[PDB]
Amino acid sequence: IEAEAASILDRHLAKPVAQIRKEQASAYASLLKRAETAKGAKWAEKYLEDVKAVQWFDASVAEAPASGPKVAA
Amino acid sequence: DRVLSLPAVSKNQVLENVFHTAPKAPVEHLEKMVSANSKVYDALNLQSKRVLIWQVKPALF
Amino acid sequence: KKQATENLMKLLQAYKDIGDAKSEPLLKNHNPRTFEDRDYPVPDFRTQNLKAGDVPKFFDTVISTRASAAIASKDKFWAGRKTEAEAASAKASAAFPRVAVPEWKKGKTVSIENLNTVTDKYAAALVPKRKLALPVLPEGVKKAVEDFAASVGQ
Amino acid sequence: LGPQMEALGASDLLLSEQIRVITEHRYTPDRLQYKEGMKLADKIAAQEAALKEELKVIYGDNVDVKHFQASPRTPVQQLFDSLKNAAANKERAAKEAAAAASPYLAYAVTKKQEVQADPSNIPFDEVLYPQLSEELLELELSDIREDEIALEKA
Repeated sequence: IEAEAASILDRHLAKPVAQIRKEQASAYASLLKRAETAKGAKWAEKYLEDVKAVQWFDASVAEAPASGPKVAA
Repeated sequence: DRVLSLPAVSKNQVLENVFHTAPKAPVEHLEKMVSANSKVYDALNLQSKRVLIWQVKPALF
Repeated sequence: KKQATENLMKLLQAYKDIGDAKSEPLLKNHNPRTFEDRDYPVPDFRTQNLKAGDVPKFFDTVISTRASAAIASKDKFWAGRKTEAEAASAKASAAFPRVAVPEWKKGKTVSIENLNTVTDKYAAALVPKRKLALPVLPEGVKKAVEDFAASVGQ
Repeated sequence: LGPQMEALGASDLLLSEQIRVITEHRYTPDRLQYKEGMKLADKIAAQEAALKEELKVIYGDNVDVKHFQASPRTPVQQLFDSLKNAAANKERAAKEAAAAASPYLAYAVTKKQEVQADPSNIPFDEVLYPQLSEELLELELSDIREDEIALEKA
């Protein structure tokens, strides 16, 4: 796994930045549309619910970056 | 043949052999390294809005 | 790539200190007029059997041939200078300053009082190495003379 | 003479648009010096577009680029044109450092304006490189000397 991560990174650090951004944005957009064309499947609703939970994590660390995400304890 | 006693190298050729490359401005280093160290600040500070420290060493609640 | 950049910088330093050992002017060798042969035997158009419209083509051929010879003499000069500075970029010092980037250790994080000082090192290179001290007039001196002009009613 | 009744820098046209009409007048389109004069007009028009872009932030959109091409700004006028927009520049830098997405970027823009609004930090090539500036003067004095040598041979 270390060799695969280092190989993927050294293939990734050879690109310019706009190529990286459009490649990752294109892959993310295709993988969103493959789960949005799935309607009624349980894995699709769980997929988009986990995407929304990741967006919650990003908003919650944007609200208080020294404390982490807000955990109702 | 007065034209053959003038210098045959044109003023164009002088201006293209003297100013051959467009020189690098000194503010280009500042604006480029600032636009990249803004990303170094964003990922790695503990006061940025998008820090990587919760995506990397998650938490222990 | 870092070794190539360091070799290129040793090459540019070699170019500079063997262009200053000869103390030559800067624009002398990039100007192809200085490599132009002014005392060539300058071909006579009357001994070449031209027709009516053929004389300006003869002048263009003579001028462009002599200009191409001047440019090729410039190129041979710079090939000689390139080998002369490749011979001196080998035995060099290579103690260059490094590019100021913020301190990022492996597990730790960068502090803004280090990003700010590398920004100060970037903006310290925006001042020129020799500058005119253009005196801006402060408000405290222009007002200390403005009220003095207001004292005498001017 | 026609277009050559006035000097190369002493018309009402721009310098590149004067090179164009002088070269259209002295030479037919099939000559060598026609093509070299049109290429020189391209170089001078590139310098004019660069100077218009360098001055349009100060003198407006009707910048009147011919006046500054003929007579460039003295360092005193460079001072007194850096001092008449310094209030608007500092207010722009404050309104942009307030609306930056980072304290890093806010410090970077206020440091760039701190090192740029200082009029002692204008890079003058005549102060930085004296020998290069006088060689750039002699590059045009030598062309005028070659024209004067032709006129004294005539």
